[PDB]
Amino acid sequence: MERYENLFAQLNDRREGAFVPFVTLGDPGIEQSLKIIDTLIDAGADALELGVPFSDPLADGPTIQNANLRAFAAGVTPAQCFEMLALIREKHPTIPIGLLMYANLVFNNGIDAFYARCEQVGVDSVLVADVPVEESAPFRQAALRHNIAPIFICPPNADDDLLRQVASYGRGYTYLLALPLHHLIEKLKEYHAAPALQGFGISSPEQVSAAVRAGAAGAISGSAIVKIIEKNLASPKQMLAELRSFVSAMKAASR
Amino acid sequence: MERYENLFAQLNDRREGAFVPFVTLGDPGIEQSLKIIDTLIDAGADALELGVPFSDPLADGPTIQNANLRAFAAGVTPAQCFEMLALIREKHPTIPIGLLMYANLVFNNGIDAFYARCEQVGVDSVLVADVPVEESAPFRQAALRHNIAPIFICPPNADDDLLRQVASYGRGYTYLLALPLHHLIEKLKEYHAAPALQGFGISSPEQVSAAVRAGAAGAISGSAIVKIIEKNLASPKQMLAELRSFVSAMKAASR
Amino acid sequence: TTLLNPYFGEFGGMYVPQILMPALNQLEEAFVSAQKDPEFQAQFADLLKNYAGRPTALTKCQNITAGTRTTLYLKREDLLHGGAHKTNQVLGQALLAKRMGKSEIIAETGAGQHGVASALASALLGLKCRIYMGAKDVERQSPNVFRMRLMGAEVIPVHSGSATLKDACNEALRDWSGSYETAHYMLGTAAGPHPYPTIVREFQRMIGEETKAQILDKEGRLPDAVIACVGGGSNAIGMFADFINDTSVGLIGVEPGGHGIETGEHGAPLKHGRVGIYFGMKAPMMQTADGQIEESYSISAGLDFPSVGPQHAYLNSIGRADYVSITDDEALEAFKTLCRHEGIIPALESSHALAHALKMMREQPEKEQLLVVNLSGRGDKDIFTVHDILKARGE
Amino acid sequence: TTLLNPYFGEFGGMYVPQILMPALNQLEEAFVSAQKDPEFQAQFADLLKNYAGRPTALTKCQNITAGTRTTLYLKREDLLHGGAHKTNQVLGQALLAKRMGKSEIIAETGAGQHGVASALASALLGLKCRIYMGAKDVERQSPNVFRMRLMGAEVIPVHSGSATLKDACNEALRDWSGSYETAHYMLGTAAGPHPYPTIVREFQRMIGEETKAQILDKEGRLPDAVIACVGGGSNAIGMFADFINDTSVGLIGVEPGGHGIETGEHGAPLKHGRVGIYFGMKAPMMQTADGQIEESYSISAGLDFPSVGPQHAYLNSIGRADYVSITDDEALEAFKTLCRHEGIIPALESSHALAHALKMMREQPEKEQLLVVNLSGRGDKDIFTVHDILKARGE
Repeated sequence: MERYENLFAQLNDRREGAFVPFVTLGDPGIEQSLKIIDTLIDAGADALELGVPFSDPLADGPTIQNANLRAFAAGVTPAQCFEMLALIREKHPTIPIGLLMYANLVFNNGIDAFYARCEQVGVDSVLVADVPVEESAPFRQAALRHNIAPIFICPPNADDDLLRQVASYGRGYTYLLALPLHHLIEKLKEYHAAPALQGFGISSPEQVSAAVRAGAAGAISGSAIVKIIEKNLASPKQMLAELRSFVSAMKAASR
Repeated sequence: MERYENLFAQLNDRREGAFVPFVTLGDPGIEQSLKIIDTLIDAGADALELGVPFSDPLADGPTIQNANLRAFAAGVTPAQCFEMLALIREKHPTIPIGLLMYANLVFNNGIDAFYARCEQVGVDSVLVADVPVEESAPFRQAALRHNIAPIFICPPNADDDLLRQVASYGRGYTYLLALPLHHLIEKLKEYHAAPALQGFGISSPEQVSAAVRAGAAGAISGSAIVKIIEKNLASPKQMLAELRSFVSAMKAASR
Repeated sequence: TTLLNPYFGEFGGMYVPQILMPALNQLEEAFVSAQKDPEFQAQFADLLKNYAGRPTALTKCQNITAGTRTTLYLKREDLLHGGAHKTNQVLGQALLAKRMGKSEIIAETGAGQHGVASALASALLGLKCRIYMGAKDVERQSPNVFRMRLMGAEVIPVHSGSATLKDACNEALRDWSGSYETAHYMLGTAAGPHPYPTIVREFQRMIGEETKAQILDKEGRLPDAVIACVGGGSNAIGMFADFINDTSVGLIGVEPGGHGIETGEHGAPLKHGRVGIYFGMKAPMMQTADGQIEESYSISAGLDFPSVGPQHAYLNSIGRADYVSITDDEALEAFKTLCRHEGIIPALESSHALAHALKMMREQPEKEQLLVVNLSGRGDKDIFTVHDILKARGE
Repeated sequence: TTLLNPYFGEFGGMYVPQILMPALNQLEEAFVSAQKDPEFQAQFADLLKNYAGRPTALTKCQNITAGTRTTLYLKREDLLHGGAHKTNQVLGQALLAKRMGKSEIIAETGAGQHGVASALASALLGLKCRIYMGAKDVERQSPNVFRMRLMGAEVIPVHSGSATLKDACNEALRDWSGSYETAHYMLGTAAGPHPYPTIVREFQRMIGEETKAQILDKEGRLPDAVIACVGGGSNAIGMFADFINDTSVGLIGVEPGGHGIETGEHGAPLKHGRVGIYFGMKAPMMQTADGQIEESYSISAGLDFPSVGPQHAYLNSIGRADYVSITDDEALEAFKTLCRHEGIIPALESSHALAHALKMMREQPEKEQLLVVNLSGRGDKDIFTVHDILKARGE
């Protein structure tokens, strides 16, 4: 989260929103994934959100479901993901890195040991997709004891009581997924929530500028990046070029 | 029945039992059946028992069941059977001819009209295999009004009350199918039954002599003749020669 | 000389070879004794209740009758153990056989349902069971044949004649004429020589007895009509018997019309047959002009009995009951209608009875009428048959 | 904040994406209201009695236990409409959905039995029903798929991931997170996020309630043990719930052992699994060492749930209930034994429970003991499966 604090202060000094791509670690192979991530960073991603492949992704659409299948096909395991994370951090010391996890991977070898391992490799935040705030106590407490920011999703069907808990329990940033956006953003500011990133279907440069103008501190591209991977599986060289052009367009749209 | 009375008087004057073969009319074809019957008579059959092919022979073993199938295959119908019977009688005026029928063929166009048609073609007796004495009234009454002898089967599981009804209701001969044979024969003689023919599994010259010696007036060969037909289907000339040798052996055994 | 009248008006009788008459008389006497014996009734009732699942439900079908003035109930014999009404009477006959000291059961079956019922009853009560079945029917019903063998029954295929029910039935009777000292012949419907039409009715009459009490409890009045499909006639006479003296209750039997009466391929002997003598009885039957017995046809193999029970012929002749026919296509539609709007998969046999009820409702939708259909069985057995026909129609 | 405790000791919980929590809370509240509402109970009881066939019989099995001191009864859920205990709770959930004003039903199914139950309940009550099913399971269960379509249900094949229950379940949850305003998700067993383990138990507890009253009437005492097979756990918890406070009554759950526990191909997570978080709950599950969810195996597809309901894990941990396993071969033999000596064809699922009872009887034949087995379903669905295996053995 300290990396996140630094990130947002610099971006505010430039009147600039954050652009955060999501990819699955190890998709479509370990070596090509590391190249993808380096490409996204060189093209101006401000931070990363990275998924660890899980067998039963109960909160994921089909695009990400297939991404997990490719990674499994390539032999990716949780242990391999953590080696990848140490390598990414060694090469990019200042970029915030957030994990998107499912609870069983966190719980499997001990909740506290998982967050200890995140702290060791230099991960900044963890979002557990199937732990609602009502069940989050042992997870966020382990996160804080190891200086990991716990990320919570603030859903569309959110109400005021959820808003206060998300604002009070989360750190780093608030994952924004009814109620007019603008209100949601000012309510969260009222409760002193971590900066809100819009994450619902951000796929064109125009939505990025709309989110920042609406009060959001930036935007998370939840699946548009994974599609470009899926489109160009047969030509890794073309995959990278399409990724570099998309990301640099999205990043331009946030200034 | 008058033919039967004459038959038995002559046979008693010669200390001789009757031998009565059974065949299905029209088996295996109309022309070959007429040849079979002429052969059985020339070889010394004293009387005939003839079956009319029926779809559901509920009281018949497999040998006769197949005989019916061949006749059906050859297009034999009840009407064709009656034409065959007029031809047989025209050629052999004195031999008693008995029909083995199933009730539905008798009932189909009127009970009285069936026995009228038997009288016209010169049939001497009718046994309806699935009419027990308890149900026989309309059948035997139509038989007597047209001078047809009604034949009843006296079964092995017979009792004294059945014996009196068979002795009182039957004419021509009594079809003999527990109780020691000898007794059965003397009880029937006591009640003045029509002469008893043994009909249960008569297949060797020795049983023929055993039946006559036991008191029976003769024997009916219920299926041994039909087997010889079934054995020699492919060689009609051999069929006839085997029939002539079997019948003349059986007939010799009755003197 | 019998204890009971073997005739219903002019229909019925005991038209069997003389050799079989001791067996029928011994059976009639045991039945009459058993009917008076409270111990027999309590054992029978206990098996029906604690093993077979009686009493069966009476289900109201609001969804089907919406927008008419018809109220429709289904008597749920599909919920009986074994999935059809046949179970009621095989349990009675198997108890009767034990009472007579018999230890073997002989039966015949076509579509296999009476084979299965005979085998489960023999397994329960410790009887040795042999079942005759037409070799053409054996091929077409490997499921039911396997069931019978799982339950310990010997299935004797018959390689004779037309290899259909007829050869087996005739082989079953022939077997019984030799073995009746130790074996009981378990006839599968309310037809045949006396006393079988009477016995099978009495061991099915709880269907109508429960229905009367259940309809009085739920509606406070007797139905305007009870409707049942008619093969040989056991489920219908089981439903009808307790209403016969309630002359305001219509009794409606439904025979298969096949592809249509005018086509010749159907199974409605009661209305398009001629009195004959077959299978031990005098009854309307389907026969050629010179008196050979014809096969009946129906999409439902269970309704393919070429005759009908003599009490039905009697009820028709005096006008106490009315008998109609329903075609294959009408029956399939009623099948689909029940699946879609009530969540009950009915036997294609029972679909004929339902189809006629739907016709009474749809032709006169403002007529107020309380109808009960005897849902004689469930249709899991018919799922493949219905599927192939629906595919061959692009559906 | 919930009205009811979502945990059984340490097991259970509500481990779902935040977006789904309004749906679960709205469901818990409607359930608690409905439980207090005499009108709801009378409608539920009326459907169970007049449509599904309750109460089911309690059948004594003298033939099976001859020559031992075991008395064995079968609670006959095979006689329920639909042929399995699943019917009880889909009728409750479908009534609950109407009470909430919902008009669409979402369900998932593997072997197809919960698909069929959901579809018949939706047809009866006028609900629109869509069912997610793994494309590999769709191929293997064309009978059940046809049944579902006959009853008006949309069967949505899932071409994702492993094409098994998991992709469908996950697709069903995803569907529900968008549609819960108009749609109710009809979970098929006593597992998942709260309040589903609690609701499914309460809509199955009539099984044990009837069993208690029926055994007291017939024997004058409570059983020594009640035995039920355990997939996700609904039929077992339905049998167990009313006996939990009768501490002299053993409670025995039977998990599939497959080819054998030592081989790795089984379905016994409760005894050979590890606590994890999946499908909205914390429970013992079958998982790899780094925490991916494994498929369970069993000759009975109906027992292939890779976890178990959290109340069972709780009952095991405190020693109130005991959980054992039974192999494929032990289950087939019990299948054959019931067919041959009682005339009842049991589901291969239920055969696991029967097999353990037969083992208790046979290992200690002079032990006096009163056993009840929950016969959770009938085995017509398994006839082909059993036949192919028996042929592949020369039998």
